[PDB]
Amino acid sequence: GLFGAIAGFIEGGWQGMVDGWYGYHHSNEQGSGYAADKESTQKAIDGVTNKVNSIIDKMNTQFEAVGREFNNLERRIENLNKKMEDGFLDVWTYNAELLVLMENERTLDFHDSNVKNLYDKVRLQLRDNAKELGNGCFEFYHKCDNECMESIRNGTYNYPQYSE
Amino acid sequence: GLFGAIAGFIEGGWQGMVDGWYGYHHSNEQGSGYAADKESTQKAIDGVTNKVNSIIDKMNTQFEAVGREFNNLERRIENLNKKMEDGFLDVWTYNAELLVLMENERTLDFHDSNVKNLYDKVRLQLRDNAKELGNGCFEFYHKCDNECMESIRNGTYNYPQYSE
Amino acid sequence: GLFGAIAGFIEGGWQGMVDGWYGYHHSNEQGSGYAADKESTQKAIDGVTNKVNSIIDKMNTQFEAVGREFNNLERRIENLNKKMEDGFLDVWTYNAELLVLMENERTLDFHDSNVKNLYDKVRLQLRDNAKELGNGCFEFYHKCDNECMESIRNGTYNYPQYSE
Amino acid sequence: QDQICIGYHANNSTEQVDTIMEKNVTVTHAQDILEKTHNGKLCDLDGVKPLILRDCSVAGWLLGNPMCDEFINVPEWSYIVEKANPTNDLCYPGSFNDYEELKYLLSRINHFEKIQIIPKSSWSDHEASSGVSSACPYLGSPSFFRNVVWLIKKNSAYPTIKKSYNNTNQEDLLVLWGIHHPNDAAEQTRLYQNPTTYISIGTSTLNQRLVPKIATRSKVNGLSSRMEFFWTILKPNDAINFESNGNFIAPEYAYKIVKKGDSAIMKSELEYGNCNTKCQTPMGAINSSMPFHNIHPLTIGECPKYVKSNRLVLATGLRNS
Amino acid sequence: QDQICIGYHANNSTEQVDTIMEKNVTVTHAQDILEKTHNGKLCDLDGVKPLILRDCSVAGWLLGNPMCDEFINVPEWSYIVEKANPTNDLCYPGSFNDYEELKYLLSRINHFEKIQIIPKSSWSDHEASSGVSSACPYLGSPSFFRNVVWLIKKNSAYPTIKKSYNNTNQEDLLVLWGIHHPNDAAEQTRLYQNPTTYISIGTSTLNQRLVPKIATRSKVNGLSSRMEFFWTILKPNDAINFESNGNFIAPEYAYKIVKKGDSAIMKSELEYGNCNTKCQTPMGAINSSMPFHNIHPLTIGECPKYVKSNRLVLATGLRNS
Amino acid sequence: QDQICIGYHANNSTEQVDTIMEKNVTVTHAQDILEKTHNGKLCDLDGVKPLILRDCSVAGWLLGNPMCDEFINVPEWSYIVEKANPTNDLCYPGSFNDYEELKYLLSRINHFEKIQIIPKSSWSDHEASSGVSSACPYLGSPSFFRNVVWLIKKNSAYPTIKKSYNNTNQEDLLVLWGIHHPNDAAEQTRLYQNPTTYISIGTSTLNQRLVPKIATRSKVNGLSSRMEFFWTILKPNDAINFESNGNFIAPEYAYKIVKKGDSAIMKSELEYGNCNTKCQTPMGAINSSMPFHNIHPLTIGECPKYVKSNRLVLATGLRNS
Ligand SMILES: CC(=O)N[C@H]1[C@H]([C@H](O)[C@H](O)CO)O[C@@](O[C@@H]2[C@@H](O)[C@H](O)O[C@H](CO)[C@@H]2O)(C(=O)O)C[C@@H]1O
Ligand SMILES: CC(=O)N[C@H]1[C@H]([C@H](O)[C@H](O)CO)O[C@@](O[C@@H]2[C@@H](O)[C@H](O)O[C@H](CO)[C@@H]2O)(C(=O)O)C[C@@H]1O
Ligand SMILES: CC(=O)N[C@H]1[C@H]([C@H](O)[C@H](O)CO)O[C@@](O[C@@H]2[C@@H](O)[C@H](O)O[C@H](CO)[C@@H]2O)(C(=O)O)C[C@@H]1O
Ligand SMILES: *[C@@H]1O[C@H](CO)[C@@H](O)[C@H](O)[C@H]1NC(C)=O
Ligand SMILES: *[C@@H]1O[C@H](CO)[C@@H](O)[C@H](O)[C@H]1NC(C)=O
Ligand SMILES: *[C@@H]1O[C@H](CO)[C@@H](O)[C@H](O)[C@H]1NC(C)=O
Repeated sequence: GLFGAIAGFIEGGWQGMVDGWYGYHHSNEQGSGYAADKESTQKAIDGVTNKVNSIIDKMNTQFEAVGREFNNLERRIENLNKKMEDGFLDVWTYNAELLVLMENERTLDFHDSNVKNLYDKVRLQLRDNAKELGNGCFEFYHKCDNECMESIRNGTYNYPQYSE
Repeated sequence: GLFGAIAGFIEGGWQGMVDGWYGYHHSNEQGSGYAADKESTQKAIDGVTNKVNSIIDKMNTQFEAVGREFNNLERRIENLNKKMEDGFLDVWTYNAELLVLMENERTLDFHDSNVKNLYDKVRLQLRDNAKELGNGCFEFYHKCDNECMESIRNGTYNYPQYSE
Repeated sequence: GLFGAIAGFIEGGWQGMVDGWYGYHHSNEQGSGYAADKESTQKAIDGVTNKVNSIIDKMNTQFEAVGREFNNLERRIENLNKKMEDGFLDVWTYNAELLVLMENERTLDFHDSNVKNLYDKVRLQLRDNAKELGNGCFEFYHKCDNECMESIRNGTYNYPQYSE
Repeated sequence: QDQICIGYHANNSTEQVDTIMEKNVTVTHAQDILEKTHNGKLCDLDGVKPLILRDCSVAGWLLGNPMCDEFINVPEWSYIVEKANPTNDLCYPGSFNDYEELKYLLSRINHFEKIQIIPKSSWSDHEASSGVSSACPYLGSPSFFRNVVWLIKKNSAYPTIKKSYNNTNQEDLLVLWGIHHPNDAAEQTRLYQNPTTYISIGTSTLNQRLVPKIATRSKVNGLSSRMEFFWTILKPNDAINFESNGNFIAPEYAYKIVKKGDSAIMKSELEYGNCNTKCQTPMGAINSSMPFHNIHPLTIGECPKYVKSNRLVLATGLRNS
Repeated sequence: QDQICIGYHANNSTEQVDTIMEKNVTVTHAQDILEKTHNGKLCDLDGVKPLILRDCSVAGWLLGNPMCDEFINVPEWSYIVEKANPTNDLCYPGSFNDYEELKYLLSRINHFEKIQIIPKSSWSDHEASSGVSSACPYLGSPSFFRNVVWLIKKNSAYPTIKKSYNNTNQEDLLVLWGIHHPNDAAEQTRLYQNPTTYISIGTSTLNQRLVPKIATRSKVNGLSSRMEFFWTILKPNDAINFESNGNFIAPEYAYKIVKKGDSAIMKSELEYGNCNTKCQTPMGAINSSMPFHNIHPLTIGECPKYVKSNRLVLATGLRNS
Repeated sequence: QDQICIGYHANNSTEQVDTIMEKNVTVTHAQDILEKTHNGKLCDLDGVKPLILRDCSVAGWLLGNPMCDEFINVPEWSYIVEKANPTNDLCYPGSFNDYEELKYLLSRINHFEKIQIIPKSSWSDHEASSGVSSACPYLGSPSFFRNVVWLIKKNSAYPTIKKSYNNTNQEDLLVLWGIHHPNDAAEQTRLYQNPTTYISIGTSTLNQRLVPKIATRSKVNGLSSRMEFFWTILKPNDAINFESNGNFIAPEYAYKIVKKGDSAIMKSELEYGNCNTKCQTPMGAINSSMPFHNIHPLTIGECPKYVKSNRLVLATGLRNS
């Protein structure tokens, strides 16, 4: 966790969640369960899809290798030929491998980011009306019904409420 | 927002602020208004200026293309010539485009970083004496006059004060 | 500080700490002193060691330059030869310099990350039982003995305790 | 009382990927962008079928090795396959001028139309049917290249030849000819009477004059004699003029180039598969949407981009544990 | 009561830029680093003006095409402009040996000084004023190249020439000569009496012997005859020796190379603009501080670095909404 | 009461490194990955010692410049060192055909074994001991190349030579010969009687016929005469056949190639250091574990990867203040 969210303060991942990358599990009186944030999950889809097609597009004219043959007294330009074709094939092979390693890391950190920013979206609503447990969960100083939560997920959450 | 500050928890940007990249808006009894943090804004200027001139410097000897002509029975080395000059022009064109895309992202995230770190500079001063609103603002448990703020911006802020 | 920890909210570094990259200084009744987090410090060792050997491995077949000589009426292919060998040597020299600059930054930010995530590991334990000072330290609402701390560092810390 | 939690996906995928700082890191979803599979077959490229010389080189094909009749008349092709070491090359020993340059032209042609530009019948004052070797056997009997013709003396006489020829087609002609280099002075008179000879050849562009080199050489295919071949490209409306008094292996069939286009000469040991592809390498064909492959750098058709790695996997999901 | 807020800039700029993960992302400040504008003109490069052959090739210039007198005497140049397909090349048909290599030398020279090294007057025992064709017309009348001279027989006699020549300058000479290849034996005697001829030429380095190829060829510019040109570089203090008994197109003017330096041969259809630049491409000149351009890869002068993209914008500010 | 703090390392290292956004940034630990130090010496590469021609070129070595006896017999070598401008090249003026191609072969050989393939004694009907110049002096007395032999007439007679030679070794022979180009007809008869001569040479592959060019040339090393050298590679079990009636500089010693392998021709002014390395450049050797170096692009042995930078430092620790 570069952002410290994923495998950082939240422990594992939610096997149960089969609806998006990130979301919630709630533990209330009408029911329990999982939901996924369209806002953030959809934004991430758009993210990596754009990453992929820009990687593919960045290397779509690359280097073609035509066959030239040389005779017996042309070992110098034949070598020149060989080592230039080889040489290009090598820098393009490097570029692909390098670009991949980098974008992989920056992508993992991207998902991590999305988590910590979701956790902050909720935390920046329930300020007083819940306590930060420490493992990514909020315990309620009130009672929170299914419909209270729908107000939460879509982030319009009613703060006009006491505390103690 | 990779750091979740810009377009994350703060909503928009301050059209009114015409003095630096980041800063403050205050809503007190002697006046209201905007200021910009020399410390952080200046540090960012130094940032991207250095980025630009290192990008320019990293590609200042690149690949020149001299004209060679070949006759009619030299189609093999003429092709060799062509595809090597082309090929270089292509890897250098890739490098420029790639380097730009990456540095653009890492730069946007840089500004975001600077914001969240400013918000933390203030928050790490007003601990008790204000409440985090949620949209990047602090409501005061005391009265804060123009001069109280000058102590804030320059970050020497007097905590020796009650609370309730 | 991109993550705002190193040279951000913590001021300097701990000259006294000679055991790992990151850790603690405690100011209690049986003694005072420094410790370093095996968990995080060791994880960082594994980090940059892997970075180094992947940089070295990514450029281990590169471009060799064989000597070809040309005579007096072969100035065109001699130039072609020269500018291709030069040209490769230039893109590989760029790649090394570029890759280094990038990985240096991403590495500094890596260490910063590790700090802020350590600070969060502790903070997410001492919730009530300490106050955030502002310069990376926690003042205790109780008494914390050497053995209390060993519970802290290894992060199993007993919260079952009052507050006021 | 109630809590509410925030968390991410984990699942049952075993698929590691690599970053700059850590290897073999398991994740949820991962995309593969490297194609590592061919069909081990030589296919048609979009329905137009390759020229696969079998044990023939380009030289035996073009010149007419009598071991090369499979290719007397070759349809439009998409790309050509030559073996590393074709057995049927120059059956009468010698050389073929500017050979790699002509192979380079061939990589830019998809169709020849062989046409007869000087009939074997047209030779009134020389013999044109006794020009045959044991080094070029056709079914046991002494033969020789079909596309050129080895003229020799008749009635103890090689009167000097003047044959002109005007390309009146819309296409360039590939035209081949040669000179015979005897083993000794005795052979030279036995074959062409006149002790001292030449072959001059001119177009708009070509102005050569060849004299044969009589000389003792090691034996190849039984012979110390050599045959040396030359070629040219005749422009539409230009003429080629030949004048010689001996040692002249005259053309008989030439090639119209009726389809220039994108082609390749592939060195491969393989043989005709009986399939169709949009992308061919010399070790087999590729049917893949992948943007990369690591099969072989020489490639023809709509092709993934060659890369030397044996593993490229791109992370889509997140960390799994 | 009081609050205090923290926030960033937004403004009225519409300028999107691209990241690895999102396209067309609007921002506050943005810098452009790609230059996409030329002046469509051929300029002087820092006050020294180009050689623009107009409908001449290098060969017609250097050899003296009588359609090429604009360039009889050419000042120091900064770079040369040749059209794709110059109309005034070799007016008498033939070839120019090692031509692309000489064009390659030219890309490294900025100034020739033509000097007369063998006067047309100096030829006592041959005619040197009747060597002219209709294929090289000057104002309707049969002319010929100015820099070389087509010697022929006088009083039915071409006595063998021995002309030596010693380069006593501080500079290398470019020296050109040629051989004439007749159409037939009749032409050869009409022109030079002796049926069998040669031209030998030696320096410290060059040791050649040329024999003309008499032969029937297609007509070009009216002729089946050919002229073949050769060139050399004379080192300061070395001599060039010529001995011939016919078919010898002798030099008359040579070139001193008095300014080697950095140059280029540009293929362009354009003509002299009347301006000044520090960076020139063949489609126009560039005045720009930008570190990149996408105009054309062949370039001369203090130049932005060529790149194939049509858009490079670097983010300076932050996100705007 | 108690506090507890969290913090990081700082120390007494002064070592800055660079990022994309800031320069000269001091840190705790830093690793250097660029090697910038050589030993200024020419070493053995893993115990096998270089061939350092001193003031000899490859041509003087291979042909036997009598100023080049240091290298009459040269052991297996690891790589070759030639000076920029060796003083002992061709002492009798002329040229060496396909010279850079033969230097290219040499970069792929580690050992020759000189063997005598035609004894100077074996020449019964020509003189083989009077073929010597002042341009090739050995200890003041007129000498000549050792590996070839300049045959001339005997008893006013150069009967035509037919020498055949069959390579019965397991290795390719490098075989050198030449032709002598006289200054005038007088010289040609003085030396070889017959006014009109040739040298034909054939193998399985080579079919040449050389005629000498008599001609006046500038003086080099005192002479206007030239010597022109040719070489070939004899395949195991093939023969080389020579027939000539004058101007023939016959071979006497040839080279077996008994160790092909990886080598290089280094241009360097340096001389034998007396050391050992695993990696050599022409300005000295490198002993380093570093993955990069910036010394010189041409390199032989187990070598760090050349790079043009003068500074590459990789950050290991963190920021220090
Ligand atoms: C056109 C012709 O004369 N054909 C002959 C042929 C030629 O005369 C000869 O190759 C010169 O070009 O000679 C032939 O016969 C013999 C072969 O049967 C054998 O391989 O080698 C023999 C001695 O070297 C001899 O040449 C031939 O090559 O076919 C007979 C043919 O009619
Ligand atoms: C130097 C000389 O003799 N000049 C002749 C010229 C040559 O004799 C000829 O080109 C051989 O090199 O012949 C000239 O005249 C005729 C042309 O007027 C016409 O284009 O073609 C004719 C037949 O082919 C004929 O050659 C010429 O080319 O100018 C007359 C000139 O005096
Ligand atoms: C093999 C032979 O005849 N050697 C002669 C040599 C040749 O005849 C000549 O180089 C033709 O190849 O001529 C020699 O002598 C003179 C030199 O002493 C001097 O440098 O130049 C002289 C005039 O040009 C003359 O050639 C020689 O080069 O050694 C004498 C030698 O026996
Ligand atoms: C060939 O024939 C064409 C058409 O009949 C004619 O105009 C042309 O001049 C001829 N080409 C040559 C070079 O003889
Ligand atoms: C040319 O002239 C110079 C100076 O007069 C003289 O020394 C030199 O030897 C001559 N060059 C040749 C090659 O004849
Ligand atoms: C050379 O000698 C070998 C072995 O004695 C023999 O078989 C071979 O045919 C000869 N090579 C030539 C080309 O004469």
